[PDB]
Amino acid sequence: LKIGSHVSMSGKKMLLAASEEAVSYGATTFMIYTGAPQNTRRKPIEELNIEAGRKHMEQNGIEEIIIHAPYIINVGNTTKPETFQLGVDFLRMEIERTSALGVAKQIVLHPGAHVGAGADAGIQQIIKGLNEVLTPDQTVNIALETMAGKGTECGRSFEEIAKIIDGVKYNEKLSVCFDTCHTHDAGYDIVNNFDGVLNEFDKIVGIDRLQVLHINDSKNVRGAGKDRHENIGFGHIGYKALHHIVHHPQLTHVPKILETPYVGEDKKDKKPPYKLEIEMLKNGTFDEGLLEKIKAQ
Ligand SMILES: [Zn+2]
Ligand SMILES: [Zn+2]
Ligand SMILES: [Zn+2]
Repeated sequence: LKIGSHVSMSGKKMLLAASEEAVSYGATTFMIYTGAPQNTRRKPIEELNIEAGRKHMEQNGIEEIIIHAPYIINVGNTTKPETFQLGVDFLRMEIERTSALGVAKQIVLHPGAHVGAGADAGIQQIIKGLNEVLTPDQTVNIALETMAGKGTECGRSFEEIAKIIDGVKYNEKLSVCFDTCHTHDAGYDIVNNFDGVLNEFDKIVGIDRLQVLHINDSKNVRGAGKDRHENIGFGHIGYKALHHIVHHPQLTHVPKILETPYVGEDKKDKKPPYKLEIEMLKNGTFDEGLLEKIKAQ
């Protein structure tokens, strides 16, 4: 059960900090941004303390980790040539960083937002951006994230993902990241028919491309397109369904990353749920009082 969470690189520990945090949640994998998620803005490869972080991951059994590219990257942009160009450039640097970790195979990327050009146009730009980024001999894939359909996001259906993959010439370097919150919010019934939804994914996109799993419950109903994550089992997806995904027989080798919200109503401040959530999902039974246990620790 390859399972972990979003963690942080603090600097100057950087990578060592990510790995300690993950270890402290009892995590077997984890996910990092290379930098702040909301900007671009990055320390050189030399300052990521990779040797030390890799040493601590060996010692505590972590073999693979995930990278998520910052979410301001929009290679779907058609009106500001420099935003498109900025995304190509950064992805090129990001592949270099990630490569420079030894042991991240994947960079999660929000495909893009068409921001008024409509999906077709946005998707053609993403193909174009990707075709400018990718090399046939790069050693890390880009994992296109399943999007919730919020605002003008492209990647909101499997058909949109597949369309992007078919567009790019080095598509062997493309994977996908299946986020449970997003797919639910985008209207797929992963609650009483995840097996069906997986089959569809396999037909449209192909299950071998499903290389990252984001395990989030959701604050909103199916189809809401709101991308508001919730703690495991306390949302609209619920424990049975999330548990089923986590332990799915076809997904044993794929790393599961919780991106669930920290806990602490409402003037504090503000505790990570990952340790307890992970163990609850291992235990196979819903802990009605998990939120109150998360608050003390
Ligand atoms: Zn994401
Ligand atoms: Zn996600
Ligand atoms: Zn989300």
